[PDB]
Amino acid sequence: DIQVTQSPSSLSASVGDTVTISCRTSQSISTWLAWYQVKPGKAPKLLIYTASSLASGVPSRFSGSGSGTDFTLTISSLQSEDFATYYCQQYISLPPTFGLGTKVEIKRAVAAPSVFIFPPSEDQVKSGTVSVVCLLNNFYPREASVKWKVDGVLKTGNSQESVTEQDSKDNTYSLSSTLTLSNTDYQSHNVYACEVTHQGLSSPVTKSFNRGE
Amino acid sequence: QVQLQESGPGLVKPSETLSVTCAVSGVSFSSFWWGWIRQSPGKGLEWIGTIYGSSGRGEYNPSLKSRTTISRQISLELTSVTAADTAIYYCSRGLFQPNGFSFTLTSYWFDVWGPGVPVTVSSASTKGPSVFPLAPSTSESTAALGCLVKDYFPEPVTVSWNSGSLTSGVHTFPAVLQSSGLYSLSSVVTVPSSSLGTQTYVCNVNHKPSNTKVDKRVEIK
Repeated sequence: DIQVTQSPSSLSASVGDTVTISCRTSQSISTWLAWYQVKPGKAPKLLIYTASSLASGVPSRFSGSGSGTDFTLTISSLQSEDFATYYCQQYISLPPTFGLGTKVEIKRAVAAPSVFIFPPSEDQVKSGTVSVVCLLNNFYPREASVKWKVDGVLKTGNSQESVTEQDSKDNTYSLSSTLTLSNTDYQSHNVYACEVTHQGLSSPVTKSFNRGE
Repeated sequence: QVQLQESGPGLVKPSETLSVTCAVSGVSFSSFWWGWIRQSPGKGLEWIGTIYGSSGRGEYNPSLKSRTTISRQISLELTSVTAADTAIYYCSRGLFQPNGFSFTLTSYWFDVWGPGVPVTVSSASTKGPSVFPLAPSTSESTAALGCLVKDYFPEPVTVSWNSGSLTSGVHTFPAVLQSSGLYSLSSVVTVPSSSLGTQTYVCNVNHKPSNTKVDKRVEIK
């Protein structure tokens, strides 16, 4: 397969900005590159083909350029409807292959997360399997790191993160980190803490509880 | 101009055949090349194959060749499926051009896509959710509470608060597939700390495919 590599994976921008996203291929593809726009849960839409030809109906603020192994999509004066994920795709040869996308998201002021920790309810404890939930609410930008500590020791594994889409009203994100343990394991430690690092925090924030207190 | 709409069973068990179809209108089916593209959760777009309308001539992705069948509406059959075949499946028209000056052709780019039909490959059986309270507050002015909705299958569940009268500050996370093969998510809401102790917060959890409805009071521990 011809490898198609898009950069950056995400860019933050504002309406009125000019934005540039890059697409590079592992071998030459002449000018056989297409660009697509995807909004959540919606069908993809062709924007550009043959590297620089605008598809029917696409507004002129979109322009494609490049040839060979290096290509560019430029959006001149970004508009509200342009926040989306963009994919490039080569078709000089079989199989056609796609880049993994660039998400163009809405810039706003930095906002630290408000952090909350939730111990497992007594009836989850009775089930024999417990979930400990750490919540990061209404923060920006997206990048955030959560570490779990048990009795002051780093706990890796057994955790899953989930994040919301950018809020339509305040453009923030929220995130859960859920630590899932057998009750036997859970009962073998006393204090449970989730430690959050984020640009809006000058130092990491920790929220903790003592099991059974 | 052209309109594409794919359909098929939303669930397939492992080792079985995944079958999807695509209804196309608005143009002469014969003169165009039609095909399938998918995207598995967390993965990129992957071309499966494209076929000539008139003659049923076409090619497949070499990685999927061995278990793929595309026929002319057009149909897709993918045999011996596994969890990795869980994806959204899009119908599409594939365009190509002479690379000549020569007999060489380009491969395909895609000028029209359907909305895409989601298909999940899993051995799990339909199962209703458990619902556990997320409880902490009077030190801070704002408190968070929620409901953990887990061990259900298939998607989706819906969550509301106080029968839908509470909407501001609600966040309902996307579901995650656990190793067990069952899904889990949380719904959370932030409220004034001063309201805890006079107001009741109830999460209403619905899971249609099991016909399950749950109301769960979220109290201070």
